[PDB]
Amino acid sequence: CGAELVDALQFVCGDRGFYFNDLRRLEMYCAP
Amino acid sequence: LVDALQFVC
Amino acid sequence: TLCGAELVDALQFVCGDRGFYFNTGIVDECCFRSCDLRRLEMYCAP
Amino acid sequence: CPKVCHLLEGEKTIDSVTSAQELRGCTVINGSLIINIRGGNNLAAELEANLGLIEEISGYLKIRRSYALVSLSFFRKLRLIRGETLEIGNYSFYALDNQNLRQLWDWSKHNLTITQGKLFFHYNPKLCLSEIHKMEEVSGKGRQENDIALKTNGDQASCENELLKFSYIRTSFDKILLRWEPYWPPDFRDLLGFMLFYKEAPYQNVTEFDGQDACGSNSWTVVDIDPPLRSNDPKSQNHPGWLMRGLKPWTQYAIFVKTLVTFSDERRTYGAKSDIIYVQTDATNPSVPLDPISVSNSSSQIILKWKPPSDPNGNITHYLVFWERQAEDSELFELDYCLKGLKQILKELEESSFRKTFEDYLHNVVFVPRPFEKVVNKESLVISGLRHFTGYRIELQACNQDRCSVAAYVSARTMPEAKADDIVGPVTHEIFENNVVHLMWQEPKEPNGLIVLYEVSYRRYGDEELHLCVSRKHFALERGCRLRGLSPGNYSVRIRATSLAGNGSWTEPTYFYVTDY
Amino acid sequence: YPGEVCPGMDIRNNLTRLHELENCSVIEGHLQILLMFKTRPEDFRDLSFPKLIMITDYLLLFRVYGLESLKDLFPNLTVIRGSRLFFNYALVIFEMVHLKELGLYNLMNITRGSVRIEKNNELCYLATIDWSRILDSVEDNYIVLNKDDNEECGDICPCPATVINGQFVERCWTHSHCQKVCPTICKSHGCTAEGLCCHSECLGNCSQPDDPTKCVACRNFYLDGRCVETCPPPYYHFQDWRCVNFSFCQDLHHKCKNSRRQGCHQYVIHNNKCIPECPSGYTMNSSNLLCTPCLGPCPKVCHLLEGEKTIDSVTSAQELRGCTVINGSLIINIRGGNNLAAELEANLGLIEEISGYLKIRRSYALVSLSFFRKLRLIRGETLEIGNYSFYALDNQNLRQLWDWSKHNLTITQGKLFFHYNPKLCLSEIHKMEEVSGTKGRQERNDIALKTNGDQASCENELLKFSYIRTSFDKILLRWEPYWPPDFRDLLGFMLFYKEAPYQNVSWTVVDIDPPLRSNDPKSQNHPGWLMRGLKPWTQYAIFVKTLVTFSDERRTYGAKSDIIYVQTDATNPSVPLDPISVSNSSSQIILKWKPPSDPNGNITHYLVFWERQAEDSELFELDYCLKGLKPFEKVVNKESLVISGLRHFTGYRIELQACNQDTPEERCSVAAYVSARTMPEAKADDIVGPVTHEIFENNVVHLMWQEPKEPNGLIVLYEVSYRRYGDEELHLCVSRKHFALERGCRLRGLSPGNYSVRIRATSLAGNGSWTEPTYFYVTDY
Repeated sequence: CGAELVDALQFVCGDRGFYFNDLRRLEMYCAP
Repeated sequence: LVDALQFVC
Repeated sequence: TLCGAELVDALQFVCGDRGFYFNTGIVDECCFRSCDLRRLEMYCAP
Repeated sequence: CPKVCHLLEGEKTIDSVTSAQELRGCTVINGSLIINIRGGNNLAAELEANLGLIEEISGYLKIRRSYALVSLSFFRKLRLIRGETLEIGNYSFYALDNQNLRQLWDWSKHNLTITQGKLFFHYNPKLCLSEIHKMEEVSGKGRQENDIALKTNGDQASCENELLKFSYIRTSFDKILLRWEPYWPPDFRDLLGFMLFYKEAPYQNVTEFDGQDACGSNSWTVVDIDPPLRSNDPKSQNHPGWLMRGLKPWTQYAIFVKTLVTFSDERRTYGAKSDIIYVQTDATNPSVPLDPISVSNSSSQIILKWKPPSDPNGNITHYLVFWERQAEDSELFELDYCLKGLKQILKELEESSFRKTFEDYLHNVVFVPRPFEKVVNKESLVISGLRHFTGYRIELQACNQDRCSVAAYVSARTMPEAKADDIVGPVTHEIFENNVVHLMWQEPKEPNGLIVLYEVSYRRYGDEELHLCVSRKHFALERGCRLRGLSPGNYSVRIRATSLAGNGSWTEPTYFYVTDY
Repeated sequence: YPGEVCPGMDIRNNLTRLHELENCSVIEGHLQILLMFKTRPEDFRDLSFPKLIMITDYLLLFRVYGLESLKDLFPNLTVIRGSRLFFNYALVIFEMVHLKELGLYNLMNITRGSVRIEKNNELCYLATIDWSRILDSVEDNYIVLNKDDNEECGDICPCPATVINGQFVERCWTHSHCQKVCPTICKSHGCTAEGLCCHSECLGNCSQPDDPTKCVACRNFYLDGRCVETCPPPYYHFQDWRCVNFSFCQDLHHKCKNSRRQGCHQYVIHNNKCIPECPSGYTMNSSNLLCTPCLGPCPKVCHLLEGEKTIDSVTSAQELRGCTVINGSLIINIRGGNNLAAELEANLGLIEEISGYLKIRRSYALVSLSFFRKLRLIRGETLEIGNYSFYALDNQNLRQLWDWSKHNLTITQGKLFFHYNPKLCLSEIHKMEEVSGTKGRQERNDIALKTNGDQASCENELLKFSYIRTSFDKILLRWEPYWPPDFRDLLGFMLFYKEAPYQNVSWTVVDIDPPLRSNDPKSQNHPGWLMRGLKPWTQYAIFVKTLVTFSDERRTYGAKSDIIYVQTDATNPSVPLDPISVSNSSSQIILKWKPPSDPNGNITHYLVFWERQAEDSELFELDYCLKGLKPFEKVVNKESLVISGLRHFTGYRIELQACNQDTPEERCSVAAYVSARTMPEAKADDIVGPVTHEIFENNVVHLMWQEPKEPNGLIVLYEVSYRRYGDEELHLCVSRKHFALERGCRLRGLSPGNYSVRIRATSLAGNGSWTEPTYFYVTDY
């Protein structure tokens, strides 16, 4: 959570784990 | 059931 | 077929810059059952 | 297992788990059944555990006022009802007021035949019409007159639904990513959200209602998901989904998604559910090996036993073991032991309906028209090639792919050989004129661990026997042992060796004389 | 009000039409500003209407792009009267895309209606508004789906803070303006800048205090720059806010009478009012335009177009105000749970007949149909599909239809329909059947016998508990036998019990079989029940309830009993909690505990005992010079005790009890024992006097010193220190056994010369004082 959120977003977001400028809540939260 | 029998009686 | 914010968005798209008319309703015609662009135009001002 | 067990009067009511206990083991019931389960905990599981083995029933079956029942699956083995007694109107199967019955029997697989009596389902507010129609299919035209109040059976239930298809399934050792195609009712505002259910299911015999009670004890895990951000065309919108977390590796899971909508009299819609999908998480590192035990069946062979990690995280194969030597930590080659001293949902539905109502009203108003070993499938291993007394260390470690576990340690030491301590030959001695006698004995080159001292014993002719300690340092320094100040007379001397493990054999007696002055 | 009165406006598309409000000071109607899509903030930046102070009906904003706040559009808006509402709302802010804060920093009163601010995705400064100082009924508001509910609105408040729902937070409209709170004395009529109350006839802001001609918004009625509670005789009330002369009302009537192109009202005079129509029972005159009583019955018939009207809000109800006969059909379809019973009574109270049918569908909030205060006859000239004149499809909270004891309602034609009414008891429906005169025909869907009233207690008869018996863990109950008119209809009783810490009460349902039948009812056996596992001296709430078959032929309703509070019998309490004792002094100790975890009744007192304990026997026999060896009291209402008059450094034992009763056969808890040692005293172990010595010829010196009379527990050993003249110092340990054996200490092998010796004592607590120096000599050989 909050950093394991980062790990999970590395999982989910595929190969584009860019960060900080639910499933989908992280989806338009990570994609370049 | 000793108290139960007391209640019965 | 057109309900909620979609209804007003479609109305703005169709009327464009003609505006909306000034003076059973629209949702019984375009949300409760389907409506064509023929009906959607009547709500735009001349 | 009783097969012809009877009941008093041919009828019996069941209220709690205690009443149903009378039929435990009775494969065939020679008496009519009435079920009246209303409350409790783990009622479905208990009820199955007590009556699940029933196969045939003599008499007629009734279900009344069964608030607590959600499925009739606890008649797991029920196959036949003869229906001799029937009912008023000659009925065999009978159900009323089951305010929570949902399933009846899982009719995709289960089979049930009744010889006498028709079917009777009324006032079941949550029983879909598919289940009763399936009842009619295989209940046997020749027996039913249908006697179904089509307005009362499942009037609160969704009789017709669509099927959500998953469009993207991706797995980790502990989490699962699910995406499914979007479903939009004709009025998209009716979709309140999605409901996702999941449970660990090592077997594919999982239904939607197994192990469920009206009071609770649900076997599934409930997750609520908000509806997607609706956008024009599939080119712009994204599939709704969820990120399962907190799972266990190498574990099969049963998942299915259900759609939550607001009931409306106009434009009636019910939603969709997804078929049960079985997804297995990936395999990870296999915990840690359990309980190593070591004993040696020979001075050079040691036998090790252990146990597979409690959490295998995958079928376990290719066990890995190392051995290493553990020499003495010094301080023993210098110790002199001869010295002294040393040794409510309705509110939500209403409130959504209120938002929709105000929006519709506003729209209507405004818009106007115009070394190592590899162990395989054994929990034991015997080692070899170790010294007679040297201790060794073994770290065994469980593995999975050839991805393997952490580690585990265990120590051992082999039993010695007394021959390694034994001395050979007599004591070679020299005699000097100053009453000094020097004694030699064979040094064990390879003792059991280490020789700590030598026991030298000599006795004068006709007198007692004296003893002396010769440490390893003393043996290295004096090169043997010199007896000084001995009384005049004849002596016989024997020498024994002492090691870490024990003692060797005594040397042969040696005779010497001490001069008298 | 220094400005013109405008007749209420709709403004769409272009902002050019916004200029018709330029001179306006009161809007006599609604103000709608909506559907401006091409607008930008550069257009609204220089647009202001400071002269508007009052809106009579309501204000609606809907999709006006490019508007960021209203703090410039309506700087001085004060009162929204709310005579006519927009779906029971007097201020609607809906889907304003670019709005940031409201900014109506002069708004003081919304006299009627609620507020709805919804779907404003960039709107903040909402939680910083105390709506209780504007609307009297804030429970009917609807402020959702905004930026406040999504992210963390940055409400940087600039402003008397206020407490709402137990939270103290600041109040502000914008970042530069905040709410104008007024003293509680200045209630509902505003206050000056400095807090002085205004006149009771003024509303909102005012110029000078206590002045009837120096306020902006004017309570009650306004006339010639003054507020009047009632208009003077020459004038008549108009639009519930202003007084107009006869010329005004007559001119309005004449203007309306010349044409009917769109539709207006033939404004008419009544008892000091200028109303649109003559009320029921009156007819219009010819010349002076005054309502006069009729020569006979004059109902106010309200003809509904389309043949039927759905009532879902206060606006729909207001459309029927004053009508006595409805020439159509009414559907009551109120959603949202807002409890509009008051407005429904106000507007639909005078309805007397309904020509068609009456239908109540999905009325979640509705409690009872009593708001039809004068509904006397549902004629049923137009029936709902299925030949129904009364219809009830889904009423979650309907618990009553009318008060049939003093209400009379007849139905000329049609049947009745009742379905899915969980809280509507069947007895009420059957009474409606009897009263309405439907007997003679039949209702095919009269009642869904199990979907009506199955969430409400429909029992009517009363039953009495025969007797009650109490015990420390068990309670026995018996009650009178209930007997329905048909014996076979009985299905037993249900008993409920729950913990009752209060007297104004989750329940555990207990099913009981029907009582045993007997040939003689006088010989019938009374049913009863017994209970187990009850906490002692604890109160619970009990009752019983029957169950009978809902045979429509007899429609028996069962019975119910009362609710009673019964307390269990007290028993022995548990052990006292945290028993500790600390010797606060050498002769004082303090005992502290807490009440037992299970009082098992009212705690009365505590029993405390203490006594002296002898010291260990091993202390009198072990050698320590070797290496490696060394009356009662009852406490009431207190959880601490102090005991004085003790001996220092003496082992003591303290016993503490907890008793829940004193007089009737004392009932105390288990025995708790604690042992402690008091603090010592320094002077206890001190030695007195010097050391007496003797000298022998063999260089042996005997030393004798006084043992302490009252040591701290016991003296264990002594330390002897001696030093030769000009030499170092030597120490020696003398045990108690050695001291008793040698009657002191003997030094042997001392070197010749002069010596000085001092001796110190050692006790169980510490070391005492040293002895006086003693000199002795050792002979030289």
